[PDB]
Amino acid sequence: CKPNFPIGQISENFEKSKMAKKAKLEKRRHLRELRMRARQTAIQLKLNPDGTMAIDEETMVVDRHKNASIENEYKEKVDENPFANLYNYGSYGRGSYTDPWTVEEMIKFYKALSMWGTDFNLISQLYPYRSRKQVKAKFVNEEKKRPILIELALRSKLPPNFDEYCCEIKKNIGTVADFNEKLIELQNEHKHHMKEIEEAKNTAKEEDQTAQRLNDAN
Amino acid sequence: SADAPNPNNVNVQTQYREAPVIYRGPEPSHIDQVMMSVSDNDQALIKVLL
Amino acid sequence: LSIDKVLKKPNRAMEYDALLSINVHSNNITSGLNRAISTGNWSLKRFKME
Amino acid sequence: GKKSSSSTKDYLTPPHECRLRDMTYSAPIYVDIEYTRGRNIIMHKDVEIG
Amino acid sequence: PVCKNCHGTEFERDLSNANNDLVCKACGVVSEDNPIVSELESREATLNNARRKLRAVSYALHIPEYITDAAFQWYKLALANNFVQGRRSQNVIASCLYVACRKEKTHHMLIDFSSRLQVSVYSIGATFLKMVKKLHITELPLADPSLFIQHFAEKLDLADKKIKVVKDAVKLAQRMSKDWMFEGRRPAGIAGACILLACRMNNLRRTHTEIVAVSHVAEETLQQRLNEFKNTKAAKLSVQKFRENDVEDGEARPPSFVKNRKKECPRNLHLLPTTDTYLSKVSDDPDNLEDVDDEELNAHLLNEEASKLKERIWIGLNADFLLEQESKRLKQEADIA
Amino acid sequence: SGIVPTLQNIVATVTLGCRLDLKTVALHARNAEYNPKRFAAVIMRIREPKTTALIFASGKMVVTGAKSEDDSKLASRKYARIIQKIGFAAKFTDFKIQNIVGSCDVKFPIRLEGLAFSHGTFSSYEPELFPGLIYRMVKPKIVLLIFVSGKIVLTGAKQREEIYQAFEAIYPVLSEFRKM
Ligand SMILES: [Zn+2]
Repeated sequence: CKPNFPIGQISENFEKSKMAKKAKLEKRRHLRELRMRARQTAIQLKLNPDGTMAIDEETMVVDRHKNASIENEYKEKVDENPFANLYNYGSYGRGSYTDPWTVEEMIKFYKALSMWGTDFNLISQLYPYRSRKQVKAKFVNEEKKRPILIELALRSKLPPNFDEYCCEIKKNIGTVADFNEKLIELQNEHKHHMKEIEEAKNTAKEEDQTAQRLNDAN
Repeated sequence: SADAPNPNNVNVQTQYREAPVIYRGPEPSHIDQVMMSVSDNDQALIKVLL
Repeated sequence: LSIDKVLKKPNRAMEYDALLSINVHSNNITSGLNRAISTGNWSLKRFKME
Repeated sequence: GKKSSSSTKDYLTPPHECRLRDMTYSAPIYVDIEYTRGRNIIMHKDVEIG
Repeated sequence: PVCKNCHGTEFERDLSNANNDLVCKACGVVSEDNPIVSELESREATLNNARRKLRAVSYALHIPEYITDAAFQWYKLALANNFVQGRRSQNVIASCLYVACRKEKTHHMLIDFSSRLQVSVYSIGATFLKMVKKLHITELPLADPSLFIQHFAEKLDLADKKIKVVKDAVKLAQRMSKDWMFEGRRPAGIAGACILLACRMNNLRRTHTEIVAVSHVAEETLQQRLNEFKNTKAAKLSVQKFRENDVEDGEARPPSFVKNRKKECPRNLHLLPTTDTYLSKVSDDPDNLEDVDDEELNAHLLNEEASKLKERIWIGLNADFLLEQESKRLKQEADIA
Repeated sequence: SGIVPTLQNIVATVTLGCRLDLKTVALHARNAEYNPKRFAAVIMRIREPKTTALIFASGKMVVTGAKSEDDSKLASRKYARIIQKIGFAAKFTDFKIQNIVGSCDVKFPIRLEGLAFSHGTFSSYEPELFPGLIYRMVKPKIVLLIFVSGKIVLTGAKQREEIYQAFEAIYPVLSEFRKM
């Protein structure tokens, strides 16, 4: 009769303890559903025969709750069992579980670590929905387990096997534009629009000076 | 009775002054039953009945 | 007014739950009823009569 | 008085046990509620309010 | 205090005939006759508000009223010593209250403060550590786990024989005390698997969810405890049988050095390698640095044609220096506006 | 067992007589890390002598990631050798040091809650937040974390020598707990 799970007597009111444990199986499971698919009201009026072109009393003001009411109505209605909202030390905290890395992504990583020295800025976009923090945690990870390939990444300071020319442009095909000076020309447009604004502002400053002098003499 | 808590342990060995309960009255009476228990918040009670 | 003192926050509008802070206000029901039975004067508001 | 989960009679501090400790002889108010947690509304039963 | 004729120091208030005089037993001269019976503003406002906070959480966690008033002086001395400035108001008062709840040795944990506040345990715990060592709290009770067994049962709604689940449990905790498992582990952890095992042999209350809804510690971290104490000593005797009256000590093996069992005259003055032999290694040339040179860090430099290659990607990921630029164009704009 | 406690990581900063610009040292280097919204400096990562280079905009610079003290010195002025490339002065005077961490292992299981009662008027811990204990010593003005596995990490060391006489001084206070 081990200390792990003997069924041994009356055990009253465990049907909600059982099913909420069974219901947590799917709450963790549909997190795995979403990860794999991630990879891939003016004023109104009226025509009254008595009073033509009359304004109505009710639409003068807005309720601000009826548009919130319909938003609430197509929401899920759940009956709370006190065992669902269980909290532990791992609650209301940072972080998540990173997807364990693949051999497909290794050849996208070590070649990026062979060409560049260690440049986490552009690796972060290469892995489209991965973040800056855990690729740095992978960098410290691969020192400990494979201590010899980070040496080979350091030692190779030359053009590698020249297959990366597509991988040069595989990064450069997303939104093809000369960013070295296309960033300049719309920034020039940004200050051009501002150069309108002071002209629209300072001519509005001088119209104040002519009117406030006119009623002084009046 | 009202001083701030000094977070240490230096001089606390004799600080209790007496304040007893004296039976007045002009005749001798007997003690019937005396019980001790605790109230809703954990602060002890004494209820002796002469 | 204890709710929207929290709901006037940009971050504190998604995971905020309301039944956590219900028990701070529950003590005005018990202490309201027990004080109005012991000291037999009832301080109402709707009729304003004592 | 009673909940909706156990739905038994009650377990209550007895009245003569309650007058020997300067406690109040009382029974709790239970309500049932539904409210807007977030993504989805939620209906929670047996909230102690007094 | 002192008589005028005998100069005694002991007086006796005589109430035998409703006179209530004050007189000594040496001579009998009355000392007194006819007794006379007794028939900042912003700094006040910042504690009147801060008195609502302590009474807020104490109404919620059923803290009785002799701790709230005891908690306020801990807030009051921390008020004067510049501890409340900067930090959150609602984050310091629960840390201040837990000092008052530890001194009483009561059953209240630390995470029952934080779960109402919906922050992490480690957020409110970090500002607790900067309170205790800063404000010179030396004496303190330990988190005794034997306190937590007696309070778990009442809202757990177990059987009406609620003493045998406790008398067996503290004797299991006394058995757990001499045995070597909880020394760096959690007070609520090891006290959350004893009452599992004490209620094991009598009830089927063990489903690892109703006890976790009490202890608020994870489901699999107490099964690790049940795997731990089974395999220390003399628990194979107490798996299935053997009436609970064993009196042994056994061996001492905490699992921290057991994992180290998987891994495999005083000292003199000048015996240790010093530091000043290492300071004088490299010549301390403050302007030059050409004595520590190599061949690969001399090549540590850009690919000379590949600047605007990487800069175009670096400006293609850029949005801050745009945002930085129009704020400069607006600070000039609002200066004359 | 006359062991020697190894010293894992140094930190050290040097003041520099030249103001640093962020554009001309990040956009045309190798280990380029400069995110403007995240942080206001640049990091270099090089694997001999496996150190790291943390800079500042206003001119100052702090080195971290060496094993021995002489190994940080050649590290600190290879970092200024890249500063010799761009037309900057790189004028350092004081190679000041303010922290070195060290670890140990004495390999015998002990009580640590007994000294929370025994030497508990001065040093203490919290069990449910950190699994180890945090011990203090005014006599060298040092802090140190002890464990139940017998290992001790020595940190906060302003001088390298300052902990060497402390590490033997703290040793006998464990020995009275033979957990008899
Ligand atoms: Zn006298």
